[PDB]
Amino acid sequence: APTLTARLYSLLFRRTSTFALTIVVGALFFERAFDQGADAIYEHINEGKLWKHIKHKYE
Amino acid sequence: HPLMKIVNNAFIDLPAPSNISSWWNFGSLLGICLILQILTGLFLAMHYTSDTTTAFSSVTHICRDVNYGWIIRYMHANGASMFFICLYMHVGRGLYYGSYTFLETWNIGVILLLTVMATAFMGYVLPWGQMSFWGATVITNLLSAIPYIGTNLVEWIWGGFSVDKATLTRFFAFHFILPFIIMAIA
Amino acid sequence: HPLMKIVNNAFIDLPAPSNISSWWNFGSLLGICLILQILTGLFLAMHYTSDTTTAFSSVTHICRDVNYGWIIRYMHANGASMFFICLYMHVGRGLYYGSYTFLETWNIGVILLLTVMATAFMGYVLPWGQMSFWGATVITNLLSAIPYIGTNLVEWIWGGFSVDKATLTRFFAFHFILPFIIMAIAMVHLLFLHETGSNNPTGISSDVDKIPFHPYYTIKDILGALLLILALMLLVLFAPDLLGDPDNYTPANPLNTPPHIKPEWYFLFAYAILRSIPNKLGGVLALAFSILILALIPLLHTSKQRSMMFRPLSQCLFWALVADLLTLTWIGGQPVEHPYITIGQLASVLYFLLILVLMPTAGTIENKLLKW
Amino acid sequence: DLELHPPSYPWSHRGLLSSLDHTSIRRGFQVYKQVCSSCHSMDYVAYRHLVGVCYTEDEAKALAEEVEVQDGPNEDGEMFMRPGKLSDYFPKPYPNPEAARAANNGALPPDLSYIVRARHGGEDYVFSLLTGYCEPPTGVSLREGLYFNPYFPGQAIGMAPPIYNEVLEFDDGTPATMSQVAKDVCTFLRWAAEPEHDHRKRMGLKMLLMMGLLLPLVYAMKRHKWSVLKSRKLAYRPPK
Amino acid sequence: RNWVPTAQLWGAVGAVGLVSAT
Amino acid sequence: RQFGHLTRVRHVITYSLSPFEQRAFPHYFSKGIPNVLRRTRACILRVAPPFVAFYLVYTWGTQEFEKSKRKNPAAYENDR
Amino acid sequence: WLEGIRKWYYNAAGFNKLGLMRDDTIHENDDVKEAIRRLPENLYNDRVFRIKRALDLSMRQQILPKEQWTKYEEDKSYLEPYLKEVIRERKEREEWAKK
Amino acid sequence: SHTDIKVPDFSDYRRPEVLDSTKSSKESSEARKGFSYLVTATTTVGVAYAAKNVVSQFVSSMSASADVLAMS
Ligand code: HEC
Ligand code: HEM
Ligand code: HEM
Ligand code: HEM
Ligand SMILES: CC1=C(c2ccc(Oc3ccccc3)cc2)C(=O)C2CCCCC2=N1
Ligand SMILES: CC1=C(c2ccc(Oc3ccccc3)cc2)C(=O)C2CCCCC2=N1
Repeated sequence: APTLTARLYSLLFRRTSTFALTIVVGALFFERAFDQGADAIYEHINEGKLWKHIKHKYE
Repeated sequence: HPLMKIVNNAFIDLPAPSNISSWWNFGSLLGICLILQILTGLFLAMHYTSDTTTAFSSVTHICRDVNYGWIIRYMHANGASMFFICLYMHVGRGLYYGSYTFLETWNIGVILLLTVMATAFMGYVLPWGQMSFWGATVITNLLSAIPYIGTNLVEWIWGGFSVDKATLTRFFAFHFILPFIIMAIA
Repeated sequence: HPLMKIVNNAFIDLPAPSNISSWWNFGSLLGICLILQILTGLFLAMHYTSDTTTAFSSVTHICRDVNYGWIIRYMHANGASMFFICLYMHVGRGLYYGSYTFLETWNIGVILLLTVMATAFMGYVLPWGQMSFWGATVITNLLSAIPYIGTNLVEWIWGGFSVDKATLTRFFAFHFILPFIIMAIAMVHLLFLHETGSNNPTGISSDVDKIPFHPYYTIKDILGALLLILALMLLVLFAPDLLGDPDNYTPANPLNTPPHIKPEWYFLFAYAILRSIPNKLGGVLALAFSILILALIPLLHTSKQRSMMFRPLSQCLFWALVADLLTLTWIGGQPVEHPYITIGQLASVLYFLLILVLMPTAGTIENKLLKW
Repeated sequence: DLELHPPSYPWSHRGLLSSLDHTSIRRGFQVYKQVCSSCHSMDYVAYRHLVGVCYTEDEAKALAEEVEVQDGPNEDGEMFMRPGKLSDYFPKPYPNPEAARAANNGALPPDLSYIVRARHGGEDYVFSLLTGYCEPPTGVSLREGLYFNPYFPGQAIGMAPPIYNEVLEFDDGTPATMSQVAKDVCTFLRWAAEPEHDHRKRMGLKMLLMMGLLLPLVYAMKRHKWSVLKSRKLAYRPPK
Repeated sequence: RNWVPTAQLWGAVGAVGLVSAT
Repeated sequence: RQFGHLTRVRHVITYSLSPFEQRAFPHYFSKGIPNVLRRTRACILRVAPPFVAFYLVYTWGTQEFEKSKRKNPAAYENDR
Repeated sequence: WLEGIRKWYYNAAGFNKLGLMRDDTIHENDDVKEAIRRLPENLYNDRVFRIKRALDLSMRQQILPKEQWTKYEEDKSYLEPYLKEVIRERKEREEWAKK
Repeated sequence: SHTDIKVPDFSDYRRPEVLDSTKSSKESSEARKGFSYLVTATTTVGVAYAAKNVVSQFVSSMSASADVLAMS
């Protein structure tokens, strides 16, 4: 049976050509994912204290 | 002696041809110009200030009040031209005698030309006279002709919506370092 | 192909020793620091102005108004410190493992240290705060202690009768350029090193067991670069004002001296050696010799073993010299009152005694114990 | 001639990922404007800096408009006044330092832009200086123009107590007590000195997360590569 | 011949890249 | 100075293994933590005592600085 | 008399934990290099391996099992008799060059 | 003889997927490669995220500042 990680190797990153396409697209998604997550974590850490939380107040 | 051996194979017992005319003398002169621009330039920058309030006053302060400041300025300002005369001789020599057949040497050359053009252009802005300002405003704005991103490229270069204090101060930074990149390339 | 061959023999298949610890990673980091200072510095100079009217406003203009100007500033300001931490590791490594036996490499080193000290000192003046001004006014005036021409030498350096606009503007010119002289010197530092090969922790010729720089030490130096970056960005993002002095946020004023006057942390050991001696000239010569004694280290070497790895007495005295330097660094930070004067006095004598007297004797005894 | 170091007041923005309290900044600005603005310079802040931090663009513009400031020259070749704008920096109380020392007993009231970063302790010191005014003990006979505060280095400050219970009234309807005023204005003077403070700590989080991700991944590559040597086995086999 | 799928894949890799930072 | 011109080595055999065939972290906490401890025991006696001595002189010197900063009982006492 | 503390220092030095003899750790110079060149095939090829193994240990940050450690009693001074002669010949050349 | 030379036991250092000496490695090989090359790729992605931000910030400083945008 084709395994979990071998299935990635075989079709996604055996060639160095696709290796880069994976990294680029993965990095494109990672940026959206990580920023969004770490923003939300920082915003939950600092709840009510930032402008975006008290913006509806004066607008 | 692993330095002296480099200087030997460079300048002491490098086998030169026997029949080289005075058209090959310009290479060494271009270095002398580059070193002259660097040494004069350094001593100008010791007194020059890159703010639009003070830039003109500082250049005139050099000429008038800094001891022998005038002679350093005009050695920089006319040396800049002598560098360029020497360049146009040095390029033409290679065109005539087919020296461009040393492809890499020549192509590094082509880079060296362009870097000096950029250096001298940004240098000319520094004293902040009319022709310096208006030279930049005209020559830089040309990039806005680029099809899709020139208008952005120009504002990024300037650091605003025109030639201004943002442009002058960075032009000094670029002017005073790019000569060293030129020497490295050389 | 002539360039790639230089980069091959430099970084690709240079035969490195097999057993090199993480103490050799600091060389590559010092270059990363130098390049970081250059790249950050360039972008600061794009907005900074070297006139006494505008100098402070320009630095604050960077932090406040230039987009991401603050992060570039504190990367420069704390990177300067990280450069120095890395230096003191890089120098000590050579002291411990006997790497000073590559005389020229080491002596070029000693130059590289001094140029960076001058670079960072002149850099600190640039923002034109109180401690920057008063640091220059104190440290420069020391030269007037010279026998017959110091008083002239100082006024020439300044460009007048005090630290002033003449001094600030040239100090910017000297800062922006001397880093490139440092990089030029550094390539000769490397040039002599390839002639001599690289040292290993045992101090035993590793020609029998070499390995290619790439891929081993490439990935290792990459790993170490992230740890330097981590250490920088911890300082930049969580503690940017930690190593820095508060008084430099007060704009400079020559009519008002701050009470606790001092250099930055990386000169405090040398400042403490200067304060130890009461005579002015003596204080300057001790201050100078504190740095320049590095050049006598390869002549003071005695042991038939090169590295300190197999040398207990030397190891203890080396680790004493580190602690003694950390003592002097502490004392230099504190004001010149009791009990710090006497601690500074003993620490300063101990410093030169460890280097000149004891560590050579230790090596000589260590030989006699092994029948040498 | 003795030191009194401030204590550790637990501010809203103390921890490694802990941001500034923008409502407390909002009030803290009002404390500057109403109380500290008449004596103290704040040279490196403008009304546009307030936008998106503690106020809206329209609110911040109104506050700029409230005050009137100089502009010119005009066509006649002379200066005139006009209502302030977003781009105007905060009005300086006097034209120079000598007018300050003239107005205030030969003492210069320092610039409050960087005061937190300029002094040891920062908000803890500024808070303890404001709220910590007290009576001079037996022996301490101060002279004209001076007040006793212990946290100040010389023990004899040239500043009259600047804040006291309900010296102003907050727009949001907060109890304007002396220590509440001190809290809010110190939370503002942090921001004046370090406006990057919130953004910088977010970068901090993201850096720690990303370093946490990468350091093992890079270390793993290093170990993966060096494995060849670290497992190797040397066999000596001389002849006879 | 054989570098057509490779150069197309690298052509894609480069393309998204210009999207990557900008 | 190149691979091939370094030195004369004879009668040695080096057995190696591919990094893909072998593990990256083989017996890390198992064999390592003891080895780390052993290395710590080797160095500690040479390394630590100067830093301890620094700490003693540090705290003492700061203590004695704070003592000298503060008042003294001979300051105009038993002297009206 | 102090053969004790000599033996203590030997163990405290620690090169014996790597399986090195004293003369494997000598700092090379013009005399030592020359003495090492004069060594016969066996002693040269041995020090080669002793050093090659000791560096391999130093890479991994480990030492040999306790029985394999070099013994102060069985620590042969293989390099000395050659190095003494090289030094004595250099001293002779210098003493002759003096005149 | 040179036939006395057997290769020492790497069973200590080996991965779990290649320990059985009666078993063809080829079935595990693609997984073993895929695991290690994933680490590398994940690292490159993580650096690529950083590099983009670092560069973009320096580029943004060179762009038009707040005080110029304000008074435009
Ligand atoms: C005059 C009518 C004042 C008002 C209102 C405020 N301050 Fe002040 N301040 C004033 C003077 C004359 C001085 C100089 C005092 C001296 O003897 O040096 C000061 C000083 C400060 C300081 C600096 C203390 C130091 O360590 O040097 C701070 C931090 C300070 N002032 C803060 C401050 C705040 C927060 C105010 C209102 C909210 C405030 N001051 C009002 C004069 C006057
Ligand atoms: C290839 C090298 C160089 C060239 C071609 C060059 C060219 C120029 C030119 C044409 C000007 C304007 C002169 C004028 O009319 O006023 C100028 C100004 C200036 N240059 Fe350079 N320059 C070079 C190197 C340097 C260097 C290396 C520095 C500093 C290290 C420097 C510092 C200055 C300064 C401060 C000015 C402003 C003062 C003035 O206008 O004279 N230059 N440069
Ligand atoms: C070895 C290299 C360098 C070191 C050690 C160094 C060190 C320093 C230090 C310590 C400061 C004061 C920081 C502060 O507290 O504000 C400073 C400021 C500065 N440096 Fe450098 N520097 C280096 C290289 C450069 C280079 C190459 C440039 C320009 C090309 C540059 C430009 C500046 C500028 C403009 C400032 C003033 C702005 C500021 O204060 O941050 N520096 N430098
Ligand atoms: C800008 C500062 C410096 C740079 C960029 C630099 C660069 C380097 C580099 C790249 C190496 C090889 C890597 C290594 O073995 O660590 C090295 C080694 C060395 N450097 Fe430096 N260095 C600097 C400062 C110094 C100083 C201040 C000294 C002495 C006072 C010095 C003495 C040495 C020695 C002796 C070695 C040999 C290392 C060994 O034992 O293998 N260097 N340096
Ligand atoms: C290497 C070289 C240089 C030359 C001389 C000095 C150089 O460096 C400088 C030394 C001092 C000042 C400026 C440059 C660089 C190249 C020449 O002129 C020539 C002139 C024609 C023969 C071939 C030749 N070869
Ligand atoms: C030449 C050399 C370098 C080295 C590699 C790259 C360098 O250049 C750089 C400068 C700045 C950034 C990156 C590389 C400088 C030295 C090392 O690390 C080492 C580390 C230990 C083996 C010996 C050695 N030799």
